[PDB]
Amino acid sequence: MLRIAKEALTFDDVLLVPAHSTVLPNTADLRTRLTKNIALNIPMVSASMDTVTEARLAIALAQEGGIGFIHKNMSIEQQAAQVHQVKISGGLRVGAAVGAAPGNEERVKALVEAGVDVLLIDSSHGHSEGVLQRIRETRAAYPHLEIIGGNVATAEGARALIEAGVSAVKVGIGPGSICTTRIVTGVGVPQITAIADAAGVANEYGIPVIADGGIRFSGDISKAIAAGASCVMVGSMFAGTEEAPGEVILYQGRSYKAYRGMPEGIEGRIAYKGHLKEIIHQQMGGLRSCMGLTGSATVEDLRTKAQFVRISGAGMKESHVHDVQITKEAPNYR
Amino acid sequence: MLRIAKEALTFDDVLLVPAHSTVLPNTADLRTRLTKNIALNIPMVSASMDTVTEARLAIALAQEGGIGFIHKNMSIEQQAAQVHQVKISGGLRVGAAVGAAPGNEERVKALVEAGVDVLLIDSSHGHSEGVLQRIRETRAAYPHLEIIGGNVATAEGARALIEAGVSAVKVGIGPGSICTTRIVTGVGVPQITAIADAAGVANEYGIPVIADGGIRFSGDISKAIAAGASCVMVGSMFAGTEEAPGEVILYQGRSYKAYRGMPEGIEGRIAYKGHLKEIIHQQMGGLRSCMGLTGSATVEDLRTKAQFVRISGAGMKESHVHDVQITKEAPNY
Amino acid sequence: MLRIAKEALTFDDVLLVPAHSTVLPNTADLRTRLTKNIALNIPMVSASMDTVTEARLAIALAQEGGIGFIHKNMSIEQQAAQVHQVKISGGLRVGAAVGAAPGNEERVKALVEAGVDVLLIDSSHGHSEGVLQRIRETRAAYPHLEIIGGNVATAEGARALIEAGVSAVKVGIGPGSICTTRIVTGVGVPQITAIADAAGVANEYGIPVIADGGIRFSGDISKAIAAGASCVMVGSMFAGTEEAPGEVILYQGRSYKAYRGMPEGIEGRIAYKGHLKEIIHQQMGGLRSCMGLTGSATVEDLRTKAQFVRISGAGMKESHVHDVQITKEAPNYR
Amino acid sequence: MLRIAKEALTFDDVLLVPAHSTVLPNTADLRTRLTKNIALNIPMVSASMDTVTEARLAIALAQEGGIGFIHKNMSIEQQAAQVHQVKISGGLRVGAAVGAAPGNEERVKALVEAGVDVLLIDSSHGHSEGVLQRIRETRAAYPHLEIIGGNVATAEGARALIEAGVSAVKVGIGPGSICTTRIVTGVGVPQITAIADAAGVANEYGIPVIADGGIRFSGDISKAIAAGASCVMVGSMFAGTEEAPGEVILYQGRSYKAYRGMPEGIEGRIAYKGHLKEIIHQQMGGLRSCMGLTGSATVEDLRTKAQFVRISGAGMKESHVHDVQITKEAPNY
Ligand SMILES: O=c1[nH]cnc2c1ncn2[C@@H]1O[C@H](COP(=O)(O)O)[C@@H](O)[C@H]1O
Ligand SMILES: O=c1[nH]cnc2c1ncn2[C@@H]1O[C@H](COP(=O)(O)O)[C@@H](O)[C@H]1O
Ligand SMILES: O=c1[nH]cnc2c1ncn2[C@@H]1O[C@H](COP(=O)(O)O)[C@@H](O)[C@H]1O
Ligand SMILES: O=c1[nH]cnc2c1ncn2[C@@H]1O[C@H](COP(=O)(O)O)[C@@H](O)[C@H]1O
Ligand SMILES: [K+]
Ligand SMILES: [K+]
Ligand SMILES: [K+]
Ligand SMILES: [K+]
Repeated sequence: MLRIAKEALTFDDVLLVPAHSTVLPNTADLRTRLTKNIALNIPMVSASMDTVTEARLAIALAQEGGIGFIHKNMSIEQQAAQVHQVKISGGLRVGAAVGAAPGNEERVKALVEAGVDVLLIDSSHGHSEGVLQRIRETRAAYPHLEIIGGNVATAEGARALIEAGVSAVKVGIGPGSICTTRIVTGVGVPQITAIADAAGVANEYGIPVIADGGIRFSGDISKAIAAGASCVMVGSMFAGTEEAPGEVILYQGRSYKAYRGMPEGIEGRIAYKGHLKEIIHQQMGGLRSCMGLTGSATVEDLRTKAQFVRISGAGMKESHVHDVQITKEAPNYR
Repeated sequence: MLRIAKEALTFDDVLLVPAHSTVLPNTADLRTRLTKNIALNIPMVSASMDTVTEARLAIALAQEGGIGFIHKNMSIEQQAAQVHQVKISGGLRVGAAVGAAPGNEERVKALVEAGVDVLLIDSSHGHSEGVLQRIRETRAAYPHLEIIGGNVATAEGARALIEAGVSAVKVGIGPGSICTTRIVTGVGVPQITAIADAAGVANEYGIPVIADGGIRFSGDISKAIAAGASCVMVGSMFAGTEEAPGEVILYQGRSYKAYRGMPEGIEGRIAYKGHLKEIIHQQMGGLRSCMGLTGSATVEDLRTKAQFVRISGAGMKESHVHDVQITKEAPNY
Repeated sequence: MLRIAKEALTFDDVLLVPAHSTVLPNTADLRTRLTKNIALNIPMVSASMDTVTEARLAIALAQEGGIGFIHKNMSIEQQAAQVHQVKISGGLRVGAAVGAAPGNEERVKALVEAGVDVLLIDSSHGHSEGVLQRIRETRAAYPHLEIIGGNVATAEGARALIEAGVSAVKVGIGPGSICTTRIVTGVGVPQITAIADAAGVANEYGIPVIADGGIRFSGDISKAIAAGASCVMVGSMFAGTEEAPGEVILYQGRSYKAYRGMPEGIEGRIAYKGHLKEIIHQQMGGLRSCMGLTGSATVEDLRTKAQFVRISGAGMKESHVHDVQITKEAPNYR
Repeated sequence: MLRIAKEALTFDDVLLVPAHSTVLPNTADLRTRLTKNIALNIPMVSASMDTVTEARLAIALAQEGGIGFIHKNMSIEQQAAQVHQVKISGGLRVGAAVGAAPGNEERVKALVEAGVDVLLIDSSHGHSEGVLQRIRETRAAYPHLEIIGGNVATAEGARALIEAGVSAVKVGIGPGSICTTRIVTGVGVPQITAIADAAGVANEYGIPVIADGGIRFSGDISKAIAAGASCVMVGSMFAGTEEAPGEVILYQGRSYKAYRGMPEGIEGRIAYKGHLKEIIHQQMGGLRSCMGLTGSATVEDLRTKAQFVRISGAGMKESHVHDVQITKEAPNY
């Protein structure tokens, strides 16, 4: 007998159910929490990747209300340099990622000295004991430092991270656009199910959930939040924008930037997205519209009370633009 | 736990079932009702888009048993003129759309005295309080004016419209060919499920339900009605036609005409499909072949008696043309 | 509330379950019944279409053990000519189709005089009273003439046809390769479900079921039979073969023939299939192999006792050839 | 009523679940068992196809912790030689395939005295009486010769093989890359469901189950084991390699090697993928990253403890690379 735990759903398997509303899209409140002690003005944080977030993007993102995470594919000093560099740009908040393996001891130390607002312990498997123990050791050394652990996709995995002492649980095993983990390993959980399962446990402790990977459209943000996420960590959305690392590549007619997986990942190309400020404006414009459609005055309104309906592939095809030859693609329909 | 109401279906997810029939397709009674007090000879109405419905198409559709809704992005005086043109063009019935911004009753006032019959207030969210409020005022300000409210996609949504005072409930959240609302916001319900949910409530009041969007062929029209809609509204299906606004466009051997949605949508190319009279006969022809298959004498029967079956992805490929390479295309395909 | 009757399946939704076997493929018995009083050596009959079955194909098919149906898109005399022409080729059996509308009165008369072995009353809707009454009128005039009615896809539709006096019920509303009925009307039932539902009623009366339309591979034959069909009516399989009407068309590199729908249908092109004899050999070679895999000594063994399993689109993709670039396509994998 | 046993699933229908882990990928114990009395260092064996396994690939796979099965379309004397070559090539274990025609024990006799360890009788129908009979005779004629029987895809099918006297049950009816059996006959069961059904029976006898076909990546290997297979058999994954029979082929900028099935199949092109040693490290690497995710210390745990989740079509697209355009391809992708 096959040991099937359950059925699992991702973003294209569901739609948000429209409801009675006393909220205008321009009156929606996008304020939320990144950690238990850290609040964001917009529910967006950047991925800690060499092709996504350095000091330049982290500033532009923080100016819009989010938080950038400095990747760890550089020297400690350089990483510490960028944090302070971000910190001295109008009192901006900034996170910094580290490895879960021993050796990040003084890297964390310097970042704390560099005045990092939230530490991210990064791993492919947040439910591994080696990762759990690094959180415990890190928590004791800095009793009130905000720390984010991951990644997981299960309730106990979320539960295990919480007693380790995390301030927020990051959800996502496989849904990364440049990720092949689910293919190469055969292990993974469709992101919508991943969020809700972790949301079920994190809610007990009042600990925020970060949905990480898989977001491709602005409507995906609304679904991740409605699944239980406090905010979303994205890469393919910030890959392309001017502020992100890497130069623009003109290829076979159009502009591109490099977007690679930090083999589980790949090295790819992604459409240049101009200035970050417009991207967030476009992205948060869909959420606000969604919050208007579902009567969600706040993010907590959407995160806790919004309803779903399950759809087929035929339903998703109906959701997309269909049976017409597009002549002017919208900037948000890239 | 993830809050899933239920699984929702649309056109390609289902098929209708042939029953014992005493109805020949040509004899079938296609007559139905747009609103509480407005009948139609065919269950087809046109979308209030500036690339679909103005006077000519409205007149054409009305001179075939339907009704058109003149779009609203004009001068207030232009839309009244367009309405009037249809009215003097053979005493045809006509509708027109308005919004709900800080100031719209002026346009509403001008339209009624243009001889307009049914007022449409097409919104991207029919269940919003502002729309619900703007509907109550208009009904209070115009007690005998037939009012169409929408769009909604739930059972509870249609209830509000009806209790707000609408004469008809319009259904559709993100299924339109040009629509990106579901992609941009993540919000929406598959049309057929959306149709059935609103109808189930609206039938008890005796209020007609209108299917707005998602119709690609005449088969969809049949399914939309069988799910509970008293009539359907189309955009792409009527777009591109001669009577539809815009010159013909020549593009790489193929002929087209523009089609723009009213950022919640995009602009694209739709194929040129001759005079509107020719389209309707084919679309009603397929509908007639449906009623003949179902043994449905009138629209009401198909709407209330016809049964569906749920199909799979393979079942939808078996439905379309397969194996063979199309050498001589069919008018409706 | 939406009035959904049930879920319906077609050929690609299922697979036959392999079982214990004491049968070799070359020892499988393909003998079956077309009507209650007519037995076939192979469970195949041709479609009564102008691009499929005239006198030439009907002979070649009958020589292999099947029965051809002369289409009615010709004069009565010409149609009567072809039947006799087929009849005088070694005592071959032959069917002939007619319309359900009044006016086929003497066409049937001549065909009966022409010595047709089985009459087919053809209609898009076998469950229509006008069609039912033509069977009743036809049955009385020729009390023991073998008559086939259709098309239906439901149990009562099969039941209604039976009391009308049919000798066999033909199943299939929409699955035709050149058919667009399900698209244009929105009415139809996936063929696997269509057969079984009709099989449930026809079994009560010992009346054979003819599965009509949708067969694309030899494995589809086995599924139709296992669904409850006594035999299958095919068009796209006999379209292309040398014996079928129409000449060979060389187009953009390869050979073709015309295959059109008798608007509900379309006019198309289909790959030239050489001699019919080889096609049947290839087609009946898959059935025999199937009957070996499922321990089916007879067709009744497969038709009554064979099991199914439901599969996904992922399962069907696994069933096909995958993840390799075919360099030599098999004649039966056209 | 249509006789549907149950819904059956394969690799792309499911995914594995990450559990609490005290297993680093590099520490993971990949050791398993081919048969009742034959162990393997890795759970990989090669298909007995003339475009996959002869002496060189067998030696290579055996010198990496696996075993090869020399195909049978040779002279009886050639296959014995090929077996012997592997045997003297470092005392490696080796298998070989035979049929069941009117006369095969001669080949069977020649193979055993070539030093062969496990006899394979690969059939297109393991549950046929002739195969079941030919298995009983061989076990009677060779009581201590390890016998592999198959292929089957049901629970009741594996029971017969075990009761007939096989040392291992091989599973697979139509899932192979080159296989057209399911298309030609309509008969077959999706591999993962097929794996679980045979295993559920074979585990009670303590008999190993082998997964034969359907493996495209290392992730499939993990799923096949978790469903109950003690090891997997691959054809395309090892085909094309240097040690695999055939010259390299140059075709339109890309390099290949031939791959023919043994009309139940076809012939095609598979990509060139370097020395076999390089393939296995990547395929076992992904498997190691799986066990590390699942917290599985040994193959048995993954085989008996790991849980699955059922995914949809969208869930399978989220798994693969999406959105991004691949600029630098990964070895395992
Ligand atoms: O190599 C890696 N190991 C583990 N996770 C990765 C790696 N590279 C990218 N990711 C994940 O993929 C996400 C980005 O995917 P995207 O937002 O869908 O394009 C990141 O935020 C990480 O969670
Ligand atoms: O730009 C837009 N955004 C979202 N929905 C639209 C837009 N324009 C038209 N619609 C809807 O789509 C319907 C027409 O869709 P169609 O019949 O499938 O082409 C209209 O009647 C409106 O309800
Ligand atoms: O125009 C028609 N009206 C009704 N059924 C048709 C028509 N043309 C073809 N068919 C059906 O389609 C079948 C052939 O489809 P095929 O075997 O799948 O290619 C025929 O045997 C008929 O049952
Ligand atoms: O030509 C054939 N017809 C049917 N099955 C085959 C044929 N050749 C190989 N197989 C099966 O397919 C397996 C290999 O499939 P693969 O690992 O997916 O490429 C073999 O071990 C056999 O079980
Ligand atoms: K849409
Ligand atoms: K069809
Ligand atoms: K296959
Ligand atoms: K992925």
